[PDB]
Amino acid sequence: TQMQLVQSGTEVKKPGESLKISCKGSGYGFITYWIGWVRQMPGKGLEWMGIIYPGDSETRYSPSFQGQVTISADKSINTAYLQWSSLKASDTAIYYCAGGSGISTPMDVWGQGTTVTVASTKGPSVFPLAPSSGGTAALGCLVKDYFPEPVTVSWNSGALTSGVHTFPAVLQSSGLYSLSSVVTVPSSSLGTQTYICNVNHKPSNTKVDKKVEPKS
Amino acid sequence: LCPFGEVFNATRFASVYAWNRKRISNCVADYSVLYNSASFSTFKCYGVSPTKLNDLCFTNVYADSFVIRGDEVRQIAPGQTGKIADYNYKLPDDFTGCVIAWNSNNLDSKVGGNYNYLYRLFRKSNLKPFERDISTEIYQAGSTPCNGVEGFNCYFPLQSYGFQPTNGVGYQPYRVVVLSFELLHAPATVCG
Amino acid sequence: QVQLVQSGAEVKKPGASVKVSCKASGYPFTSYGISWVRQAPGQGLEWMGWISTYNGNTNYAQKFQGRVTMTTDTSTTTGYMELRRLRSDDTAVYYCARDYTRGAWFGESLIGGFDNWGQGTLVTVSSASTKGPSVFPLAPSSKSTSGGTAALGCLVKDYFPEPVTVSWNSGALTSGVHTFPAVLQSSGLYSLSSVVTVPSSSLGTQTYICNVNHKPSNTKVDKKVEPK
Amino acid sequence: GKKLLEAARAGQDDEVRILMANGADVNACDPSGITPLHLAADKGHLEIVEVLLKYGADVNAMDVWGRTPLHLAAFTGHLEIVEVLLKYGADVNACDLNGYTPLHLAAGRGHLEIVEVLLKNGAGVNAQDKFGKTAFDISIDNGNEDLAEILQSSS
Amino acid sequence: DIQLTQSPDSLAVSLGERATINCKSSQSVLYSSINKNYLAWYQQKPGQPPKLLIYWASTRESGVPDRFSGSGSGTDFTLTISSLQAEDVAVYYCQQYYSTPYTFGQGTKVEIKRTVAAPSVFIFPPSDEQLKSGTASVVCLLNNFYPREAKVQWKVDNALQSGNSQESVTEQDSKDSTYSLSSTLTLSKADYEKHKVYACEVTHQGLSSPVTKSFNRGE
Amino acid sequence: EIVLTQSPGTLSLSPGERATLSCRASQTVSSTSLAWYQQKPGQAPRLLIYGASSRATGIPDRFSGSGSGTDFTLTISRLEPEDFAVYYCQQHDTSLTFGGGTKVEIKRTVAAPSVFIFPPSDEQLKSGTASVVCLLNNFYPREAKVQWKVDNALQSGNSQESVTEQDSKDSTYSLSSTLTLSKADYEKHKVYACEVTHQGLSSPVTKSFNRGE
Ligand SMILES: *[C@@H]1O[C@H](CO)[C@@H](O[C@@H]2O[C@H](CO)[C@@H](O[C@@H]3O[C@H](CO)[C@@H](O)[C@H](O)[C@@H]3O)[C@H](O)[C@H]2NC(C)=O)[C@H](O)[C@H]1NC(C)=O
Repeated sequence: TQMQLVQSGTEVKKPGESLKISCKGSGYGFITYWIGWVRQMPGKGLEWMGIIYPGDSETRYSPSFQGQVTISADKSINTAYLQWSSLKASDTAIYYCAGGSGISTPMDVWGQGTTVTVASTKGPSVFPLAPSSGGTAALGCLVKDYFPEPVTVSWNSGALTSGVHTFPAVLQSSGLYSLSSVVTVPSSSLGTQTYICNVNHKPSNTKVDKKVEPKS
Repeated sequence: LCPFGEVFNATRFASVYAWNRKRISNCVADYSVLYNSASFSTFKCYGVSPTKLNDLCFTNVYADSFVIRGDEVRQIAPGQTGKIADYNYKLPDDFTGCVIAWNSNNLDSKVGGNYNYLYRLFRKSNLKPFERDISTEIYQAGSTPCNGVEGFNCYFPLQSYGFQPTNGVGYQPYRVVVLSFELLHAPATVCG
Repeated sequence: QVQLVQSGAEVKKPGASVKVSCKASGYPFTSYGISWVRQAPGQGLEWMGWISTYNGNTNYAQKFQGRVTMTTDTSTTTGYMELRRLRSDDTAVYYCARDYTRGAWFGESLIGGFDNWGQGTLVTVSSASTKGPSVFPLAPSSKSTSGGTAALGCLVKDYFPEPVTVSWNSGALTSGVHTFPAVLQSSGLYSLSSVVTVPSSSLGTQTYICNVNHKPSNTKVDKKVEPK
Repeated sequence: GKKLLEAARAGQDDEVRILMANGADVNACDPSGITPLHLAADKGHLEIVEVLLKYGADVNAMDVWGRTPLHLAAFTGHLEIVEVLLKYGADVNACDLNGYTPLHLAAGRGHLEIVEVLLKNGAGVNAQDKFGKTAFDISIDNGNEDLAEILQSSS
Repeated sequence: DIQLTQSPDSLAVSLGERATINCKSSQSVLYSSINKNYLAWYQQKPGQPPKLLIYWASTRESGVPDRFSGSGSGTDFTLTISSLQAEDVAVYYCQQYYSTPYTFGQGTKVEIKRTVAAPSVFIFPPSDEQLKSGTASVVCLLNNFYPREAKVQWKVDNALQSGNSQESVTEQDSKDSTYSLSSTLTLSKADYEKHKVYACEVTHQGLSSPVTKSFNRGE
Repeated sequence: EIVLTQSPGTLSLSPGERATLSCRASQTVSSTSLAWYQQKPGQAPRLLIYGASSRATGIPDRFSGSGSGTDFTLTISRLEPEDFAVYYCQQHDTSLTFGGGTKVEIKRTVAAPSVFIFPPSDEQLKSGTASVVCLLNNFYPREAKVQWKVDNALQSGNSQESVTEQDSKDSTYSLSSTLTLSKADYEKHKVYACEVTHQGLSSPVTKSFNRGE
């Protein structure tokens, strides 16, 4: 397309400090583009916080966000920035910078967005599950106590890509994260080959492989 | 097909109190020159985007231009108040137009002050949107009957600007042209 | 990349009138004005006129109100100029060009000017009539330089009009050739000569020939060179 | 806080007292940028002037034309407001865009005491009009020559 | 500020038919001179930034086919999708831009509809090192069901528990729109050792009666 | 209106240098209503600089313009052996007036002309006229002086001078000076002398001939 919008990468902080995020545009005719910012809670809709112009730094704010978020622009590298003075526990969400030519215009072009959270670090652990009496039996492994997201799960290094279901990670009571992955397999090949759950964690940069057999 | 060069690439621009009307229609108008001229510093547009108006087409491409001190180029916006914004040229509300401005310090200034561009300073009332008032008669401040003489309460309304090559970064005079795209329900709607 | 084309050179008699044309292509002919500019041979240019292309209202020069008429046609995208009351002193070159100084819609000064020109057109007028050339040899004299060179030339006089196609041994000689610009004289006729210098060894060892063809009078002449 | 301007114009001291005790502005302005001291000097309500300057009103304020309260107060011919403004420390050589010095209005309206009271603290006689003229020629122009010799001798 | 609303929040329609969504405003959004509505219709698949579908409430953005349409006037409008594809599952949003600021709707969820499916339920206790860590996590797993609605309950030696089961649901399945759900129960090592028989009970339209799977600890 | 003279009329410079043409008027003028045009020999004019600072389509970057008030300057920066032409500064602030043109020429060393003088044969006897010629070759620069003397007497209104343009291979010229007269006046005067004085000549060179020789 004729306009390219890019943003910063994913990055999270402890509460209390500030926050620096940026949005850049590139292409032909960018000088007629306003930059607006949109927020999404996990599992909810969109909200508007602010809009700005790159050249003369004209700002407009949402009725419910003045003072907590700072909007800035810089015409030299021709980008826009968002500042957070203080961080709360309720500021863990996915944010989009988006472009619209003029005021009262459709918000057509978008970036990819970046997410922010608050928690305390820990590496995961993985446990197996295999049933016993048939027809088809369901194998799986679960993983507990990891943060941030995500963990790449794998089935025989991707050799089996049917009947796979990885459960979308959901936070538990104490705020940590748990996940589980399962497949169904015919009861014929139960004791012929091994089943292995592979899990890779970038934040902990850890590779774990778990061996699954039925219980004697 | 519309002579956008004459309105944009002209030589003599009149002062703000003598702003120049430029009515324009009966063409096919190309906006790609306005898209990426790489020289306008304050391309700002309200209501209607210029990237997408190519499809639609009406009459009433009423557009005008002048030259103005740099700082107050922000003051030309609907619902915005100011000295020249209120007092020489004021947009209506519910805007649909498109403002363009750019720097011309390199040519429209001469050392020692180019005293050619003037602007009104006061007026009893406040003007209606999109109306022009030109008048050089004196202002009578108080209870003294003043006919044609200048005195302690008789003051010249029009005042001259000061333009210097080494003026402040906003003190150079910018050129401003604003377009205004509207429509009317009457037939014979020439497109563009 | 736009194309401008003009007609050919013309010859007239005093008291007549001359019409010329300019054809434009490769751009919207209804968006720019036409400019006509002349130049006398060996002298600087001088502005004939400018003409719009939509309203028909134009702007002539101050000094040429009662002699020139300007017309444009949008159908063929052409511009014609008719010059009346021509005198023998008006022999010159003309040029048509696209204007960027007076806007073709409302007529105000802008930035820029005559961007693309034509190929130029040549106009002549005189009381004389077409006449064949008068050829004349100039072989080196009896005192031709021994320790040096000699000069060979063929001279043409009373030829009407310009040009003359002159060659020496049908293009055999290509280096050291000088053809001279046409120069008027009190009789009002034409004069010209062509010269090459040769070493003293070529004096009596080879004979040379000047061929001259004058297409307007379609006259072909050939003359040998005899040392004396 | 536009009430104080019309209150000072009307010369109702109780209303200005209660309003400014309630938190009225000390520099409330109209679109023309006029000051309450200007109105008080125009109407010659000395009590309002002294009350307002007690809290520190804009003694060197200027309007759109740059008019200063000393200029208007000299124009009307009020004897004590000008000198209290002077003793507070307002500018005496102040000139608007038209370049009118207080001595110029003083000579124009034929009021003499203001001339000397300005001269007491160092009023300047180097005023330059369109022709660069000073107060001497205007003083002789006003039809009262008895002013002119005083500025001639007060130098 | 102008307020919006959408209906339905979620929808169930088979493949290859018409689907509808209705968006109502709080005040008039018509602009005086230009007689075109200042509304916008957006599509957003999971893990994707939004892609504009309809602008000016009646005009189609480049790059999408005709099978989407929008109509309405005043303060009520409706977007209709005809002859849907399996790819057409996403979240659709209505938002106006009449003046600063703009307010979106709550959201719309589309979902393909088909026959009821027989689900599968399994129960698992954890392994020894999990117990030696200090925690015990017992899992009920329920799979490949349709419709989504299926109650899940626990039972500790034929006795109830409160605030112990965490429920997780997956998204739409590409094969036959059958989903998977998990219920996880965490407890202390001793408390796990404090009881013998754990039972899991499930309720679903695919079952004539709730189905319970129970097992005794260590056997 | 406005007078305009560039000056000097000849700006002969050696190749590989900088050229700074100066254009001047009498009254003041806008900085946005003047242009610079180029004219190759035997070729149509072209646009070079407009607006006194900008450039047109496909213009080499060696060309620039500056100036203000009543004085303007065109800078060529790099002089190539293609850029030799007649240049014109033109105004359009009030009406429009063109300049006087300027000629840029290739410098070289001094030149020694060679001279050949020839009287007519009986091919002019067949007519009622007579015409003698003097020819000079390889001189430098355009200025020169030639003269005639019929029995040590110069006559006016009977001679014509012709010069060619700059030579493409050596950059020099050849001049012809022809004297015409009635045939009757040819044979009643005996001595005819053709003389030449020029800076390229150390001394004035004279050749005298007779009717019979
Ligand atoms: C007013 O004057 C300016 C100054 O020249 C004009 O701008 C010129 O507009 C033309 C439009 O075609 C530009 O040509 C384009 O150039 C680019 C880059 O070389 C090329 O990729 C395109 O295909 C096209 O040929 C030209 O560059 C541009 N010149 C400058 C200095 O910006 C303008 O058109 C005039 N009129 C108006 C209404 O502004």
